[PDB]
Amino acid sequence: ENKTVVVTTILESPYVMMKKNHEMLEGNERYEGY
Amino acid sequence: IAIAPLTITLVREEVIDFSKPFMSLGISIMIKKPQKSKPGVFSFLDPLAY
Amino acid sequence: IAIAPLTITLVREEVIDFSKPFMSLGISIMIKKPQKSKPGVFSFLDPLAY
Amino acid sequence: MKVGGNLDSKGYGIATPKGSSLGNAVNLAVLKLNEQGLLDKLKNKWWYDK
Amino acid sequence: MKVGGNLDSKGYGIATPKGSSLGNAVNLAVLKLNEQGLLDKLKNKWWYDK
Amino acid sequence: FLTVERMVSPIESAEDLSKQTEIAYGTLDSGSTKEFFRRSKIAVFDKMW
Repeated sequence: ENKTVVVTTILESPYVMMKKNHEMLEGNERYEGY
Repeated sequence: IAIAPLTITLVREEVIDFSKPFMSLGISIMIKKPQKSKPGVFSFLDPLAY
Repeated sequence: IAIAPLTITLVREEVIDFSKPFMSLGISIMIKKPQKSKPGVFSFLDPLAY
Repeated sequence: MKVGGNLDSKGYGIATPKGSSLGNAVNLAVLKLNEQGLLDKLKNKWWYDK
Repeated sequence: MKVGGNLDSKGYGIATPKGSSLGNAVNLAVLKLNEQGLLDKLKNKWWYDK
Repeated sequence: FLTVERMVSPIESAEDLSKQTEIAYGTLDSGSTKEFFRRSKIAVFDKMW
């Protein structure tokens, strides 16, 4: 059935970066990037 | 699944599967750079010495 | 097997298999070269400024 | 400063477990956006627009 | 004359009938050669050296 | 200075192609290019098609 897929990655600019307001964020929204 | 700046190599293929590459690239060399400002009035008297 | 400079597209994947792409490229635009132009009168003032 | 040319040709692609179920359809989507050209647009979004 | 930049990104690959068995091992050998880089020297042969 | 090293470019890019009629341009049939443009969504590419 519909389940959550585990997506792995690495902190890379500009691939994966942390938002300025990630502290007040939750889950996947805590991230930003290509 | 992995969605990240991951280099695809044969040995990595030998253990898991990969899609078609989306961004082609190559090895590059990074160094420091000298930044010489283009002078103004001094561009005139440049050649010899003051 | 097709061992040839074949472009790989979705619909082509939709019917057959392709290995991992080995040589990357892009669309290219070709024209006739003109002859080396001669400046003419402009050489009187051409350099040093507009 | 980035100096010198490229050394070889290798790119980035999505990684899936050997025998993963989605890998095919995922690769299909990659081909879609590739034919949808949004890829290099995003490349401008995270590389060139800033 | 080649003018302007490339329009997009796409490359060549070996095509096989969808569902053939040889495609996997062929892909493997292709990757091996790509790491072996001999394909580059061949590119110099059929593009540059002549 | 004083050299014929000009090598003028009559065309800049596809952008120049979309805005002129002097020089025609086409492609090869039974090829991917025609499909790319026929399915292209870029404005300039659309007008070119």
